[PDB]
Amino acid sequence: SVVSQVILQADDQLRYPTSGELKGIQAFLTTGAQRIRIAETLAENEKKIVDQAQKQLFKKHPEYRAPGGNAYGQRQYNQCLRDYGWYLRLVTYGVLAGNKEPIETTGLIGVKEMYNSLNVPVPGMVDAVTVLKDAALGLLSAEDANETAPYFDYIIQFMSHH
Amino acid sequence: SVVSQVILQADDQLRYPTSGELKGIQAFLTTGAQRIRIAETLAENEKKIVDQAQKQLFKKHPEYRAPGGNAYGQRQYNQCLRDYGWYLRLVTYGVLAGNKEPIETTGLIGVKEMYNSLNVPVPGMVDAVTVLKDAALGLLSAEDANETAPYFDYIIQFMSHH
Amino acid sequence: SVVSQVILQADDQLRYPTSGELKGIQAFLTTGAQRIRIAETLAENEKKIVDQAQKQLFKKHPEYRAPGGNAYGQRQYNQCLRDYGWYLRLVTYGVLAGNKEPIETTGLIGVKEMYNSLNVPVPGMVDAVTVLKDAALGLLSAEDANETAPYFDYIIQFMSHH
Amino acid sequence: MQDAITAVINSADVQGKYLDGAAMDKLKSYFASGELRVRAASVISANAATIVKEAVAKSLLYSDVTRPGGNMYTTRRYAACIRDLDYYLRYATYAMLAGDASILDERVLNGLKETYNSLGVPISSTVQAIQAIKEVTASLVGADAGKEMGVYLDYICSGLS
Amino acid sequence: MQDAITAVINSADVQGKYLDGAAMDKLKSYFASGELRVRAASVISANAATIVKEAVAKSLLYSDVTRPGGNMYTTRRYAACIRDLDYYLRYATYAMLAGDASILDERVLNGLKETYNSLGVPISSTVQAIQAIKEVTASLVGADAGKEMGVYLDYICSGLS
Amino acid sequence: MQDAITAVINSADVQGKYLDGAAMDKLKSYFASGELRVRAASVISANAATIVKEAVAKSLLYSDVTRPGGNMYTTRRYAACIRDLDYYLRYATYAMLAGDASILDERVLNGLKETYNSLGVPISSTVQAIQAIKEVTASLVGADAGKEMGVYLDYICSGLS
Ligand SMILES: *[C@H](C)[C@H]1/C(=C/c2[nH]c(/C=C3N=C(/C=C4\NC(=O)C(CC)=C4C)C(C)=C\3CCC(=O)O)c(CCC(=O)O)c2C)NC(=O)[C@@H]1C
Ligand SMILES: *[C@H](C)[C@H]1/C(=C/c2[nH]c(/C=C3N=C(/C=C4\NC(=O)C(CC)=C4C)C(C)=C\3CCC(=O)O)c(CCC(=O)O)c2C)NC(=O)[C@@H]1C
Ligand SMILES: *[C@H](C)[C@H]1/C(=C/c2[nH]c(/C=C3N=C(/C=C4\NC(=O)C(CC)=C4C)C(C)=C\3CCC(=O)O)c(CCC(=O)O)c2C)NC(=O)[C@@H]1C
Ligand SMILES: *[C@H](C)[C@H]1/C(=C/c2[nH]c(/C=C3N=C(/C=C4\NC(=O)C(CC)=C4C)C(C)=C\3CCC(=O)O)c(CCC(=O)O)c2C)NC(=O)[C@@H]1C
Ligand SMILES: *[C@H](C)[C@H]1/C(=C/c2[nH]c(/C=C3N=C(/C=C4\NC(=O)C(CC)=C4C)C(C)=C\3CCC(=O)O)c(CCC(=O)O)c2C)NC(=O)[C@@H]1C
Ligand SMILES: CCC1=C(C)/C(=C/C2=NC(=C\c3[nH]c(/C=C4\NC(=O)[C@H](C)[C@H]4CC)c(C)c3CCC(=O)O)/C(CCC(=O)O)=C2C)NC1=O
Repeated sequence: SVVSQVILQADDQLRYPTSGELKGIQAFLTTGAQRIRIAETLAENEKKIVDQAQKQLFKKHPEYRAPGGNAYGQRQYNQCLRDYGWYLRLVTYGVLAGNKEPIETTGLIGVKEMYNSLNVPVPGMVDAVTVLKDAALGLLSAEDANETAPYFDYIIQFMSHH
Repeated sequence: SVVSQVILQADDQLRYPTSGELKGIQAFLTTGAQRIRIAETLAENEKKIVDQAQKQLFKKHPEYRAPGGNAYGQRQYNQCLRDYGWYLRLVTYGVLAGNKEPIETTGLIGVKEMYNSLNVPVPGMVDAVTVLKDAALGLLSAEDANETAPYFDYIIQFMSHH
Repeated sequence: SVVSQVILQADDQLRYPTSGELKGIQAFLTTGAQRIRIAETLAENEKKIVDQAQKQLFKKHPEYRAPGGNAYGQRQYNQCLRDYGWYLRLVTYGVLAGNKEPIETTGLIGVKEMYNSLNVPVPGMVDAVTVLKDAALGLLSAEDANETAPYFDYIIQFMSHH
Repeated sequence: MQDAITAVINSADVQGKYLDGAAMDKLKSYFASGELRVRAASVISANAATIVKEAVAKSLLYSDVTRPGGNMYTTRRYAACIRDLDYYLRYATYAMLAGDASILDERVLNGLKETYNSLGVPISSTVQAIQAIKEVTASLVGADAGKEMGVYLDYICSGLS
Repeated sequence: MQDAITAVINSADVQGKYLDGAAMDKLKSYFASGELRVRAASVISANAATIVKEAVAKSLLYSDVTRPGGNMYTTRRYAACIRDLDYYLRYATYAMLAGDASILDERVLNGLKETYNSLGVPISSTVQAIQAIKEVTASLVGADAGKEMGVYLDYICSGLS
Repeated sequence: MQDAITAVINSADVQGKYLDGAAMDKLKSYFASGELRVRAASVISANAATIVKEAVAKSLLYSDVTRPGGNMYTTRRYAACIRDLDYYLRYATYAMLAGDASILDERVLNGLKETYNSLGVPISSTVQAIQAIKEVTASLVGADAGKEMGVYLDYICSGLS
């Protein structure tokens, strides 16, 4: 998390964390209750969030469920919904950690190589997480939505670039 | 051989062999019968070839078999004839492999350090392989002599240049 | 000693020692009797040398034996006298070796880190070895004092810098 | 590394011998197999990504290996596994082209088993995927080239076990 | 390395689960301990040299270890020993701040016992000095932070034994 | 590494002692041996290639070692062997000059046996060649210097066995 990041920087420089770095850690750790509230709200509403998201996704991309489409047929479509729930789960990890690290190490490094090997269109995944974001943020307060949006945005940007 | 050469370059570049490299391998492998004919002709005529060669060599360099000369006395002279047969054998390896690698790894890397340590004149070895070439090529067809000459030339050039 | 220094340079350059380096070794090894006489004279007079030195040291720096001073109290003062005898001993090693190496490896590398950790003033150590030099050289012939002075000077210079 | 020609030459050289009849027969066999090997190498190069993805679909997808607790879970590990399979196919193709397994000993298998054991990469599942690569490859390069590739893919598997 | 939050996340991730109540309770405990950990880290950073010199004075000075034949004899070895203690204090402080010992396994203890045994660095005396560091640290950061630091300094000692 | 003087100094230092009479007697012996050692070093340096050439002729030439199947067959291996002998002579001369074998432990023998056994370099034949080097060297530097060189060449041999 935020704490590990500071420690790795300090260790790199053979030093203790600075007063500034420690203040940053203190500030992060006082925001714990908010992050737990967000994580539990998204977890509790997973089925609803994924359902809203997939409905919007396949309205935009019906070809994904047409013959020759990557999500054609029940087993494949259900695996897409499975993936959806997994990225929602990774977002809750990111919110709790206060950075993108748990999202990146589990769901982003090598993600293009994986989905290419599966013939799942990566621009399709970009569109999928975009409407996942819409569905998830809609269940949070304005304040909590603002806190959560950059974790979705990080996934979207990663799958768009390089 | 030619094949391993291509593979090493491909591996160095983390890639499969190119269409061009594969064409080159194809062309090499269809020339096998000729290479085998050359190798067997030189093997069959080793005694004759070495005899013609040594006769010319020691006509040019009688001092090598005079007192104080490196090949003075029967045991030493016979070891020279032994070396002659070995270099003829390495040339047959080169012809079969389609490159200089089997000659270089067995008979050229360190060759100057070796013969210097033995007090055998390296310019004498240059002269020796030159007339070995003459004797060997004389027993081949014009086409096969042209195919074989570069393998002798490689030895001669190697022993000439530091 | 002087010998191992030559050998390390030769080994670094993959070569035998040069005629010049060998002449230097020869010259060093004929000066052995003098070095042994110096070493035995300093060893024999250790108590007298350290006593003269500590008297001058604490006349200059009485605050070291006042309350709050690093050498306040008998146990601490006696440990200073112990250190004094150790540096005299290292100087005899340097004289026998013909270079600073045995002094440096035992008593100088890390010396500032050590004495800082002990709250012993390093400028106090510079002053201490300065009057140790005075006391020791006073018991040698002019010739032997000139031979020995550089080993004290090396300690003094080391403790003054970095 | 050696190819099939250098291997036969070395066996002669270490005896100080010209190649005899049996040795020349080995060379003739390799020279005659040229068209077979070159065609298969071209086909595998052109289809390398497809061969790996089809092998993975047959042997690893929808199994415990790709679920949490399995060694292909996380996109980072999934991609690393694919990369390994890319390696095995490319190096097996080198060995097939060379008609000799030495490049496998020198550049693939060297310390590989210990590396996998330290990391927790499953040998059983890896060997299953390589075997799937063998069957997909055979479906494309034919029966005869398929047999040669099978020798070198099997060689890698034996080296892991 | 992981801190206490990433450790709980990883335990959930390898099961493919959202964090349950027990997991959230672990996070709550760590989040609440923030003031304690940050204050202690500031105090230790500001007093790091004093803590080490006082520990050394209590556990190693005037003993066989600093006399000829002992492993702290020579200024070079004395200084190397102090440097080790500086390391142990800094890394224990990292681990305390992280609420997790993984950085100790990864960056301190890895091959350390073998290194010391090859060099002749005494384990017993090293552990005594680290234990002295624990008690001096506790005298400065208080009882409660002292306990946390004690966990990670003890961890290093156990790793050496 | 240490030379003879540093070795005696270290034996005293680790006890916290000035050099006693017995220690000074060791130094006197080394100082007095200076002319012997320096002259021998000069002679060996000037004749290093000849010494190795003659030792090889006595111990290795015309034997199984230089024929196919032997470890000196191929010009590459022949030259590598000569290079080893150049090494042994040069480092033995260093050790003789230093009057101490430590440079041999540190820079010659360290991991050497394992290297040779991995490569298939024959220990028996190597030791025979080094012994030949000892006798050729003795014929040039005389009886007394020959004995000192013999100590350090024998030391290398013992370290390989
Ligand atoms: C749904 C929004 C999109 C979609 C997805 C879809 N995915 C698959 C198959 C797989 N997905 C994974 C995913 C992961 N493995 C991981 O370690 C992680 C990281 C946490 C993920 C996200 C895997 C491994 C598979 C393969 C099967 C298996 O689980 O072993 C499919 C199946 C069909 C296919 O492979 O093409 C689909 C349909 N498809 C869409 O259209 C959406 C944009
Ligand atoms: C003959 C054309 C020339 C000549 C040669 C000559 N050679 C030797 C002795 C040796 N030759 C070798 C050669 C090799 N060892 C190898 O591994 C290879 C590579 C395939 C070779 C070519 C060796 C090892 C010896 C030493 C003895 C031994 O076999 O152990 C001699 C003997 C006398 C001497 O050493 O000086 C001679 C005379 N001399 C000529 O004049 C020719 C130009
Ligand atoms: C006397 C001239 C000065 C002085 C010295 C003083 N030293 C100490 C304590 C220690 N000194 C050492 C020294 C060494 N350890 C080594 O390995 C070497 C190298 C040969 C040396 C020189 C050590 C280890 C100690 C610590 C105690 C121990 O021996 O374990 C003191 C004690 C008090 C203190 O530590 O502050 C003192 C007083 N003080 C002076 O004022 C002089 C300038
Ligand atoms: C895929 C079938 C399975 C799988 C594989 C997997 N492998 C690794 C990590 C490594 N794999 C290699 C393999 C090679 N490196 C080479 O240079 C070569 C040779 C030409 C090979 C064969 C290596 C060295 C590694 C470690 C270093 C690296 O990652 O580059 C992993 C990742 C393990 C991790 O957690 O880091 C995995 C997942 N795992 C499966 O479950 C498959 C059955
Ligand atoms: C002091 C309590 C004791 C002591 C220690 C001592 N240690 C060494 C040498 C080494 N110590 C380390 C330790 C680390 N290096 C690291 O990077 C880390 C981790 C973050 C650690 C813990 C290492 C690697 C060494 C060897 C390499 C080096 O010196 O840097 C010595 C010196 C041994 C020598 O003679 O060279 C000593 C003296 N010795 C004691 O007696 C103490 C009880
Ligand atoms: C200063 C220390 C030092 C030593 C001692 C040393 C020895 C040394 N000898 C080696 C090889 C070798 N050593 C020999 C030696 C011989 N084979 C024989 O049959 C003989 C009996 C013998 C000569 C007396 C051979 C043939 C090789 C090459 C092995 C090969 O690569 O096939 C190698 C392997 C790497 C290389 O070839 O450079 C080393 C490291 N290297 C060093 O840096």
